[PDB]
Amino acid sequence: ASGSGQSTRYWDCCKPSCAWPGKAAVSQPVYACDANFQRLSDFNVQSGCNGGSAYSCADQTPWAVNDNLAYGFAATSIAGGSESSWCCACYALTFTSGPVAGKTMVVQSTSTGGDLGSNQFDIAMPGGGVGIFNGCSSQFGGLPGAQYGGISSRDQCDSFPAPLKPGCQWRFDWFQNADNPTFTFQQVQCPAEIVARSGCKRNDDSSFPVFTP
Ligand SMILES: OC[C@H]1O[C@@H](O[C@H]2[C@H](O)[C@@H](O)[C@H](O[C@H]3[C@H](O)[C@@H](O)[C@H](O[C@H]4[C@H](O)[C@@H](O)[C@H](O)O[C@@H]4CO)O[C@@H]3CO)O[C@@H]2CO)[C@H](O)[C@@H](O)[C@@H]1O
Ligand SMILES: OC[C@H]1O[C@@H](O[C@H]2[C@H](O)[C@@H](O)[C@H](O[C@H]3[C@H](O)[C@@H](O)[C@@H](O)O[C@@H]3CO)O[C@@H]2CO)[C@H](O)[C@@H](O)[C@@H]1O
Repeated sequence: ASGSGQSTRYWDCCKPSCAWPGKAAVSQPVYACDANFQRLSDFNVQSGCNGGSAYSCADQTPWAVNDNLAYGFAATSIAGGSESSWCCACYALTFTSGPVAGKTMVVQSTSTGGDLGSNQFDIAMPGGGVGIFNGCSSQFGGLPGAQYGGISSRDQCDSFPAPLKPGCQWRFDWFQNADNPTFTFQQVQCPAEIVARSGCKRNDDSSFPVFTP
């Protein structure tokens, strides 16, 4: 996959869609975590957004590799695609608007929910906004922020559970509080560091270009 896309920001604490078995041909699904941010060994645990006990892991958060490059995670709806084709795939995003224009972020798709056909990437960052499901309410009694768009200032990250705080701060620290920047994207082999966090590598990962910074 490649093309143009539209971004948003989110963190709903839910079990990500690609954390289920059978969604794609992968080494293993994305890890889910308990409410205390500990990895679950069972990949079939019901989502904490659906009455269950499996939540998004805190290490599936974005970080700066250097001033021009970040790694992270996204929910994706890729035109022409399906969970079979995107789950656990990585994409090099080159931002084309906002304060981050010209910077690169490599994201692994771990979930979905955007409009079909849209090439929408919902970029994961704690404090980006819980949206329609506040799973964060059931996990730990909720995060600060507007339901959509989340927190407004970096000092609000001081209220976050510790494992989520670095990813909260990244939004203000590398991402320059960019508001829904546009991008172009290219599907790439996943950086080892990203697979280390999610646990999930596609069987077809090597068929894509190596990412070059
Ligand atoms: O089939 C296995 C199992 O499935 C259970 O249902 C799952 C779905 O399989 C799964 O796709 C769904 O995933 C959610 C995810 O948890 C949410 O975080 C995500 O939310 C997205 C939102 O859609 C978008 O606006 C943006 O994309 O990011 C956000 C956060 O605001 O949406 C996806 C897709 O809906 O979760 C379900 C569980 O709740 C069944 O319940 C189970 O019986 C089956 O065995
Ligand atoms: O559904 C995807 C995602 O949405 C996230 O919220 C979005 C809102 O949908 C979006 O309307 C808002 O955009 C506003 C922008 O931030 C403002 O600055 C203003 O100028 O215009 C826009 C009004 O349309 O952006 C937010 C953040 O990306 C949720 O946070 C998330 O949970 C959900 O998954």
